[PDB]
Amino acid sequence: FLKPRLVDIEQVSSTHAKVTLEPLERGFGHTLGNALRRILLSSMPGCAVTEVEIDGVLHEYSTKEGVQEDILEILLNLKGLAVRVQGKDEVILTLNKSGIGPVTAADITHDGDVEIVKPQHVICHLTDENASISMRIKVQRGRGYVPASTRIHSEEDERPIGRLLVDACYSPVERIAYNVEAARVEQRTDLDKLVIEMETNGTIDPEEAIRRAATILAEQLEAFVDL
Amino acid sequence: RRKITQGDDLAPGVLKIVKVYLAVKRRIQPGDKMAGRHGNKGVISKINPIED
Repeated sequence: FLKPRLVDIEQVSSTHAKVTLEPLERGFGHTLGNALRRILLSSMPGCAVTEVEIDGVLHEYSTKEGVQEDILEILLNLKGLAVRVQGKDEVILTLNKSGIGPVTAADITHDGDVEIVKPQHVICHLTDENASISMRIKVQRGRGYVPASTRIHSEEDERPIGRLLVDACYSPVERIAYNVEAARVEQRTDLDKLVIEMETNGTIDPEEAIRRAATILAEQLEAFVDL
Repeated sequence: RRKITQGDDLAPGVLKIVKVYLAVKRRIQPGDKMAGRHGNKGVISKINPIED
C-alpha cells in the first residue's frame, strides 16, 4: 500500500478550515473519513467555564439588582463563549464592570493564556450605573462532554453558597463532513483526495488536531499489532 | 412591611410553617417520551452521539 501524505491544508478562516490528503487509496477516503470524524467528535481538547463564583449572587436562580438578564441565562451565554488557552489547564478570569452597557468578551480581565476567538460576544447587559459586579470565572481544559451531574459524587464539597457550577462542554468542533473525489494523479489506476471540512467554534487548529488524532489512533494501533 | 410582618399566620395551632424550595433540573435521556403536535408519539431508545 502506497502511503498517504498531506497536500496543502486549506486554511481559510479561524471558524472553518479544510485539511487535505492526496495519496489516499481505493476506498480509504471513506475508510478514514468516518473513522476520524468519531475522533474529532469525542477526544477533543476543549475549554469550558466550569465554576462561576459570584460577588452577591448565591444561587443561579436570583437576579442581581443591577444586571439585566437572569443569572442562569448569563451563565448559558458563558457556555456560549468560545475561548482557547495555551498552558494553564485551570485558570480564573475576573469580570469587573459597573455602568449601563452590553458587556462583551473584552471587558473581562483577559489573561495571557486566555484568548477569546470573538471578543464581540456580548454575555450580559447592565441597566444600572452604580451596579458593581465582580465575578471569578474558573475555566479549565479537558475533553468531551462532562456534566457537573456526573461530577457530583465527589462534589469537592461545595458548602460555600456562592459556588455556581455550569456544564463543562469541551467541544471545539461543530459540523464535520469530508469531501471525497477522484485524485488527479497522472500515473496510477486510482487514488482518492480527501478535503475534510471541519467547522469549529474557533479554538483548536486543524493540523494540530489531526496529529493529535494520529496520536490517539497511535495508541489504538498498539494492541492490534500485538495480539 | 405590615403584610411582611403579620401576614405569616397560616393554620390554627401550627402558626409557624417553614416551606423550602428544591430546584432539580431534569434532562433528556434514554427513556423519555417525545412527540409532535401532529399526533406522532415516541420514546427515545438510545440517544447516540452526533457522530452517527
